[PDB]
Amino acid sequence: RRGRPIKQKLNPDVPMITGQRVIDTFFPVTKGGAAAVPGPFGAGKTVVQHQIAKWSDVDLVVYVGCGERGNEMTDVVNEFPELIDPNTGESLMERTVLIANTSNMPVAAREASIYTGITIAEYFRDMGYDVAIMADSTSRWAEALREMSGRLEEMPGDEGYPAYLGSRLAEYYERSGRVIALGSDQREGSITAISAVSPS
Amino acid sequence: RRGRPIKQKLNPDVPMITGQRVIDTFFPVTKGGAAAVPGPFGAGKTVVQHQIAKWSDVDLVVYVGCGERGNEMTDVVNEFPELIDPNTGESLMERTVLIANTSNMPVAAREASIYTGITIAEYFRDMGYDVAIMADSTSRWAEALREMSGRLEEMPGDEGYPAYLGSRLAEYYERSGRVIALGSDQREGSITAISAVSPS
Amino acid sequence: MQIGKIIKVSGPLVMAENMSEASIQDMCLVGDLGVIGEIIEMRQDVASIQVYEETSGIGPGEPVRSTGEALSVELGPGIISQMFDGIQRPLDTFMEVTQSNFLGRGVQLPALDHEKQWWFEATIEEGTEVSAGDIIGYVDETKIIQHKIMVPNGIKGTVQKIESGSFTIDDPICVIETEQGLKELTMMQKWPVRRGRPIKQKLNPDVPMITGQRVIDTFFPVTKGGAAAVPGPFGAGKTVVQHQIAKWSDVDLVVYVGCGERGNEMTDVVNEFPELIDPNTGESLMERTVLIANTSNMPVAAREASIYTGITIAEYFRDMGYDVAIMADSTSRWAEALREMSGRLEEMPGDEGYPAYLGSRLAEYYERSGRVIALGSDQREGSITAISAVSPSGGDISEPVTQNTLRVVKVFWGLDSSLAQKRHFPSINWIQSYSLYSTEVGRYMDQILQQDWSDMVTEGMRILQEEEQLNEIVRLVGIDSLSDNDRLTLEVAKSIREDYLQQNAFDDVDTFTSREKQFNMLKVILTFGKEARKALSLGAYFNEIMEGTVAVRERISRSKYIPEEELAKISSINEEIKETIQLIVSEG
Amino acid sequence: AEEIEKTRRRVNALEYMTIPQLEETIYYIKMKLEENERAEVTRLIKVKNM
Amino acid sequence: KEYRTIKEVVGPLMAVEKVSGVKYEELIEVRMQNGEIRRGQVLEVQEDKAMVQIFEGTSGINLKNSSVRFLGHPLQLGVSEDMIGRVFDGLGRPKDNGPEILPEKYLDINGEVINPIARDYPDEFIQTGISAIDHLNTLVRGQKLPVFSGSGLPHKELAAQIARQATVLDSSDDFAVVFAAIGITFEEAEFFMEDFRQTGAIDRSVMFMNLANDPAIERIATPRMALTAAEYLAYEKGMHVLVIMTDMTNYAEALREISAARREVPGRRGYPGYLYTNLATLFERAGRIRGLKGSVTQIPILTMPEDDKTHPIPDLTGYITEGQIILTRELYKSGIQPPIDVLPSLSRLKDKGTGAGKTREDHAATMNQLFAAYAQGKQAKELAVVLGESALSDIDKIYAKFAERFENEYVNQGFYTNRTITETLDLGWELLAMLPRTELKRIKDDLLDKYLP
Amino acid sequence: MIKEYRTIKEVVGPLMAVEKVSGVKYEELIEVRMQNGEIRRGQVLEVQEDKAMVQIFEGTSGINLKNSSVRFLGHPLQLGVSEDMIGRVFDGLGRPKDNGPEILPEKYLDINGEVINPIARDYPDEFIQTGISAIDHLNTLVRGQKLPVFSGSGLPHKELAAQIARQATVLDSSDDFAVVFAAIGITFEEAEFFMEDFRQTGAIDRSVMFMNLANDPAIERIATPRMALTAAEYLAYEKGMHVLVIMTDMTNYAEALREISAARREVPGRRGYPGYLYTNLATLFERAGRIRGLKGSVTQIPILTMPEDDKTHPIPDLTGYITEGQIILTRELYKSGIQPPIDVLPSLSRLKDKGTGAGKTREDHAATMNQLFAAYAQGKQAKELAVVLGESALSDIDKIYAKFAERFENEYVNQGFYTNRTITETLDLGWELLAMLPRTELKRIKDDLLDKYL
Ligand SMILES: Nc1ncnc2c1ncn2[C@@H]1O[C@H](COP(=O)(O)OP(=O)(O)O)[C@@H](O)[C@H]1O
Ligand SMILES: Nc1ncnc2c1ncn2[C@@H]1O[C@H](COP(=O)(O)OP(=O)(O)O)[C@@H](O)[C@H]1O
Ligand SMILES: Nc1ncnc2c1ncn2[C@@H]1O[C@H](COP(=O)(O)OP(=O)(O)O)[C@@H](O)[C@H]1O
Ligand SMILES: [Mg+2]
Ligand SMILES: [Mg+2]
Ligand SMILES: [Mg+2]
Repeated sequence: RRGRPIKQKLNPDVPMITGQRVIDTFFPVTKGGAAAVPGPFGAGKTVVQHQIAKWSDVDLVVYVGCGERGNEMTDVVNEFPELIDPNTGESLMERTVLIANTSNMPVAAREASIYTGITIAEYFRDMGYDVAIMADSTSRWAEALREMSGRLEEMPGDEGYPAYLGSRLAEYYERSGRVIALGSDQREGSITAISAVSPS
Repeated sequence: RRGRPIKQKLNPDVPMITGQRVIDTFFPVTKGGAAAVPGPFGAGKTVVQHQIAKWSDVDLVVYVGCGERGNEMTDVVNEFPELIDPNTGESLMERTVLIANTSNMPVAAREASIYTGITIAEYFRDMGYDVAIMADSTSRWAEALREMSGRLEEMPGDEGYPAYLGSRLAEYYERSGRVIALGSDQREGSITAISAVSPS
Repeated sequence: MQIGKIIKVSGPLVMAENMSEASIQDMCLVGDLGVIGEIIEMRQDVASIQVYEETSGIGPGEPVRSTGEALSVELGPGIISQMFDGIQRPLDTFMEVTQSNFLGRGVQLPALDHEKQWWFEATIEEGTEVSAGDIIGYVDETKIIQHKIMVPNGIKGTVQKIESGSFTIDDPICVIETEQGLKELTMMQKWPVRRGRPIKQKLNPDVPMITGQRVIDTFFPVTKGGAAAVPGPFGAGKTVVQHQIAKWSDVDLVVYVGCGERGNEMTDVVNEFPELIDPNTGESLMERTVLIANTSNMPVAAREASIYTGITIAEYFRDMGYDVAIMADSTSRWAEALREMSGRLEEMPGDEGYPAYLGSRLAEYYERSGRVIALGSDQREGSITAISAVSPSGGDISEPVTQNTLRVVKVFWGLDSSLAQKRHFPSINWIQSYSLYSTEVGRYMDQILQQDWSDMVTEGMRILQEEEQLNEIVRLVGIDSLSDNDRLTLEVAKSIREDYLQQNAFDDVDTFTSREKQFNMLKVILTFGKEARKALSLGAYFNEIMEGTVAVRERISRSKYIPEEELAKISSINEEIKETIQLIVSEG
Repeated sequence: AEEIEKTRRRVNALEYMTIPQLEETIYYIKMKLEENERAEVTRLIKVKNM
Repeated sequence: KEYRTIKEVVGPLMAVEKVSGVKYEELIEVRMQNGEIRRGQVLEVQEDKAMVQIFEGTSGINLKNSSVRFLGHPLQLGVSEDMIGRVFDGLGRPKDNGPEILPEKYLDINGEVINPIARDYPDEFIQTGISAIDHLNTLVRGQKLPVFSGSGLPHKELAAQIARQATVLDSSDDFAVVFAAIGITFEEAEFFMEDFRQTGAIDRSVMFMNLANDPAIERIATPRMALTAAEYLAYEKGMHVLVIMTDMTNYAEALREISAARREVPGRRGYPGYLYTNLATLFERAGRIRGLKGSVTQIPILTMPEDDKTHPIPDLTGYITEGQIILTRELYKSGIQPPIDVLPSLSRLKDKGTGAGKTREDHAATMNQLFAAYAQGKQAKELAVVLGESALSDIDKIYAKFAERFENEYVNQGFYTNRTITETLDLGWELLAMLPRTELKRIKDDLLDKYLP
Repeated sequence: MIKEYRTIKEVVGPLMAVEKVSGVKYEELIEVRMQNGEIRRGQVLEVQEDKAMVQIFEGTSGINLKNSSVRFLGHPLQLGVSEDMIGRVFDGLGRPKDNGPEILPEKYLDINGEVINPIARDYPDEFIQTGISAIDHLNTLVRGQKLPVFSGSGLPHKELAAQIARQATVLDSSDDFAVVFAAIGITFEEAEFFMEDFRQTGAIDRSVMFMNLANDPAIERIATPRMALTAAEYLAYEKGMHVLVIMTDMTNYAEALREISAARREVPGRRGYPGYLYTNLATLFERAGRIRGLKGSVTQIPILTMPEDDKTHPIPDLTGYITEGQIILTRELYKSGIQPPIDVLPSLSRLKDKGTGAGKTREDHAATMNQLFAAYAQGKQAKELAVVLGESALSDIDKIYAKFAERFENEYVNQGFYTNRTITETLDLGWELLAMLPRTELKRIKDDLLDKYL
């Protein structure tokens, strides 16, 4: 829950490659940029995030399954070793880090899954790697906060969500971005945050 | 509040001749079935139920005046004796039981009217008779639950109504139906529920 | 006096012990700064107080003192041409004492000038019978407005001394002994803002107030002592209407209330009013105007009590015998104060956040307006005409404020947004709007002019309603078949809309048209429709008239700008119409 | 003539079917949102007392 | 039983401790420190504590130098038949410079529910003097027939007109009127009060005038005192009483304000959940009773907000009353007075009001033909002006002329024109005289040769 | 007078309780010394007898109740005011980030400020050249006005804000002009965008910046606008400068207001936002204008985003009730390539009539304005007739209007975010587009103006 220290936060210049036409052409995302994928159930948010996680020209990907289907996590560990891309003709599994927290898994562990994944992404950014962090979904994180806020009998903000929902989201994204890592080498790592929102 | 015991419940497949053309032809209700009559003021909810109360081919009729007009209860006790059952050729009042709790009568007492009515119907049902009960109106009953809820400082559900509203109703419409009554001879009786709903 | 001790401060919520002999709804002074507040609720010894100013730097231990009464205004000389605010704090006297262009906290000073000398000339003989509301003498605070010092309410009987001289509002100008005691009478009487001043009897307003606004005075008139409301969106033109009515109303006094307005709009009333010369007197409008100004960032209770302090002062001069007109703009931002204040009182919210007593507080305001006979054996008549301008979020009059307002007001001037653009001003919708005085006003003016004015107004409207019916016929089907007569009704209605309903408040002669002019203008338009339909039958086709009446309809269209002292020219238009359609009747 | 038919028929559809359904739906949802907000706010009032 | 034990004051509410022997809905009297007296009622009593709401609010009250006195009785009304020709306020206090009344007895204004089996069905006819009402939507003794209106509409004139034209064909003096004004402006009240004075209708009526600025609780108590007086005159003195009440919308808003003050959870559209039952405790107080001469008839007049009939106040009123009389802007614009739309309006008990002995033989027959023709006649009138002109098979064209004539000659009578049921029926035939004989199928051939010109 | 207590009773989420206190006032600044020595700042949100409810800005994580202490500073939020603030970048709480030396303050002022006496406020009487034709000509910004910009997420309201700050000026050179720029809830990238663009153009030397990020404490977010205005009222009403305040984003500010609201366990609230949202916006918006007999002025251009772009949202709706007009950004325009995407039809300036006319701008300013607005209105109208009936059905006059509306968008309002136009350049460009019209359609204007200006 504490962001790894940097030396300087930079402006993302280089466009990431997703392989998806509508994204790469009309709504592109840079390395260190932040993107959200809001939509109802069946929209295709999860598919898009897998698609980016498979064809991103970043060095490492980090997929966080926050309060989502367990099969979708099982799906990743199955095919990723079989798929060959993008460099050295090696497995996608040897460039990914998975953090699984299903919907029926305890609620409090949802917020942890988000904060653990971004910290790992911060860790590999410090050695000068372009890393992509997938959040699926940041709504369950908020739902977890809402459910816990009720049990503590706090005064909510809107739709049951705690009023500090705004500030806590701001913390997560400002931990991403292209930065110059601490040290003498002054390497450049980048955290591209591809988040998903599930609006009621 | 406790439904009278039965040996077995049976699926109603015998239609109930009301004399109402639109009903008997296109939207019929079986002996033991349940029908809801929701509509605005001046629609004919009361008239329909009266028509059912008058000319139906059932053994007994239990009419419940739940939070409605007093004139409509005076109208019944006067007219019904002067009317003749199109089958038995005798007065309608010789087969009907009236229960009246008008809108200006005690609010909490209009919940009891519903349960008082259905219990009498179950009683004659166990005799092997085909009974029919009219609820006018069930909306008023729901208001009594809502008002009593507010006095109890209960957590509001939908439109102010308590969360157990759907439960109470579902339990009420399950007390009707074609049954095999208790006894060695295993006789069969039934209750046909006609309920008027008055949505705003 | 009694002091108390703060024990809790959470935002505007302040609780204080030893508030034992304080009362409910008492104005009190919280903390060392002494910021104003009000006692909302009282639980045994502890009183919960809602502070109306910023509570930063205030905490437990600090003293709290009640003023000893509810929110009240000072009624006496030094009140006219003065610019108070919601709690009747003089803004000019403010600048002198604080030596600043800003408003600090805990800085409070008397409304009127107690140090000022006013000449008093008694009109009562000593030993004469007096009661509440009777006049003992007067002060010429200004011409025209003669400030009449009336006997305070609840005071009766004996009159031992009275004399004329240069006194102040503090010095005893009179002494009256009673069963209660022998008290000094001053030139000032305090009065609770919320509660209205009593009267002998309330009468029904039957005398229409001249506004100079054609659409109002003719079709939707307002009697003196009546009640009117102006609902509309942004740029509708309510503020213009308020200014127009404030300028040209045949009333003795004007009370302009700015409930919660933008500062840049508030300065206009501040500066333009002294620059506005008065009707036949020749002085500033401000010298017959009392101003209550409140910006948006002012204390919420100042923005809430605004209209009530105004109606209170209005009652005061009403009791003298003056016909008062109180201007309220805007009331939507007055009610915005209510919504905010009630939220802090943690009450059960009414419709869309507003208090459940919203319609009750509105009713308690508009009811305090009307033609009355004030207390006193003179049985003199006074009146208060309330003109409020409401501002719905998007012009939707389904607003809780507008709906509750239309329940008590008798005159409704609804401003269409579709008329706002295309520059149809005043944008008052002539179909949705109405007047509950229209019938009586029409028969009053049937005597002041001895003409079938009520018949003309009725025919004028009949033409307009028919137009709407004809309008949908045009839509659903097409412009044909015109039937000549129906297409003429459209042209007459178009003439009414453009040559009568529309008037520029910024034009130097169209900003005001008297009854004299209003009559002749309407008569010309109506007689055009009369003579055309009558010649249409035997026997002319529609655009034959339209071709021969080109220049004469231009004169009708320009009748608006015809000077008052040249009123005969409008009458000349009327009989030009009769000759021109016979000019082509023979031969056509 | 077919274009006049189509236009006229579309016009009749716009006035009798499309817009009235639209106005009535914009009224239902608007009131529905206004109701649920009153419900949630009312619920929040009781919670604050706890 | 006077106590100076006021513990708490919050808003209009007040808590009094160390009390005993007090009851629910018990009327109280709070004497303030300045001597001013304020009335109130018990909302709730628990332990030694008593929660009361003051009528005139709680402003300026010093809890420690003020005392509370419990009267040991609910809000009552001192009734007498000397009330005839007297103007009272919402709480039964004189408003006409008249001598205070010596009550023959006091009555709880809540009254009691008429036993459904003791109740007698509404019968016989009340002549309101208005063709649109008396003929098509007949009013009956003991019926609940309300008038649905809107702002700017002439329900005010319609109210006063009926009140001064209302009579029965019974006898000279056994009919009375109880006019209840609720939360209306003073101008509206003075209009009523003096129109009663001018026409002399005051001599047979009792008035309860409550204004918009009067406290909310006095606004909700007004109709209950009106019905209490009405029930006394009708059931104890055997009179046919007609009760006029307006505005019901003001009543609902007053009930709305009181509900929120008591921290009660609101129902649909911010109105109390018990809005139905509360309104029902007023309207159901009307009807005839077996063995008792006289009756209570109610005409509740209300304004429909945004002209929305689905609004809680009209919709719930419709769920209680036996029909309605609807005023429309479309007719008021046309200059129709009274602007009564006979299509969405209806009377349920008109069956008991019409018929030989009550009204003449063709009452029931003519209303069917007039209504049916008007339904077909208006659409004929409407389709003519929109589509085409004077091309309506020459049968709808005469229906169009019938509809317009029906609106301007039959319905539009004026607010100061009394139309007896005789004059109405005769006028109805003259309107049916336009049409060919084939159109009037609803009427048998016998009546036609007896009345039709 | 130290007032430091090791007394700490409770920590519930963001809030912290402290007993045995005295002399502690409402909204008083505090500092908490933790067991590891880590020092965090906070503020009193509620104080009752022998107790105090405070909220720690930087969170409460790691805080041990038994080994920690809380010191009361005995003063609310204040600003070290000075004239040396110009050319420097301050944060939410007026602390430097430009790595420069902290300022020796003339004095300290509360950030709440005082309410301007309405009888002391003067007319807003003259022009402010923003360099935007859509603004300077049709929706004029007068000196002392409060003219907000209505935008949405995705719309270029940051390029517009940056463009105004550089190009804004008074055309009398005998008046010191300054720009107070407040960033609220702003992400680092667009926060950097402002800071770098303020330096590359040398706008910093004329301006004072207040940068607050989204991840920074919500109390700082609330304090940021009041920090910017306190400076603005000093530079103007004490140092006699013409100050232009730019604030963005105002939606971010409102969200923080909601966050502190539920922290005090207050209840919503229209669409989630607290019931006092109106005043809370008024308390920082109404702090502008011109004061009588006082050189200098305060002018505000607050920029907010519309949630899903509807003007019925509380933030745009209530803002319109406090400000005189608004500038509306449209997604339709932006998608088509018009920069800046200013929709002229629904945008308004109520105080434009006073900032124009001879001596302020040219004589033809009001005539060209009304004509362009009308021609464009009927121009856009003629276009939607050409899509239903085809260009063949349009009259020759309407076809010109149709072509007018097109070029009015592509040339007149489509300046570009890096294209500064003077008031004269704008006016004459208006005539070039009015020359497009037939002479018979130009009879509306005074023939005096037609002759002198093309
Ligand atoms: N880019 C795509 N290509 C093909 N099919 C898709 C795509 N996106 C979604 N789908 C289909 O839609 C369904 C929704 O997928 P998913 O991402 O799980 O929805 P969401 O995550 O939005 O709830 C998938 O089962 C898939 O079959
Ligand atoms: N089947 C029917 N035949 C004839 N008239 C009817 C019929 N149903 C209803 N009506 C008319 O409609 C009115 C409404 O009757 P009622 O049943 O009391 O309405 P609801 O119960 O829907 O409030 C009655 O007064 C009656 O005149
Ligand atoms: N009667 C009128 N005559 C001429 N112009 C008017 C009139 N009423 C309004 N306007 C114009 O409409 C604009 C709106 O003015 P204002 O009264 O402030 O509207 P609102 O009060 O609705 O904000 C003004 O700038 C004015 O030029
Ligand atoms: Mg998914
Ligand atoms: Mg019914
Ligand atoms: Mg205005």
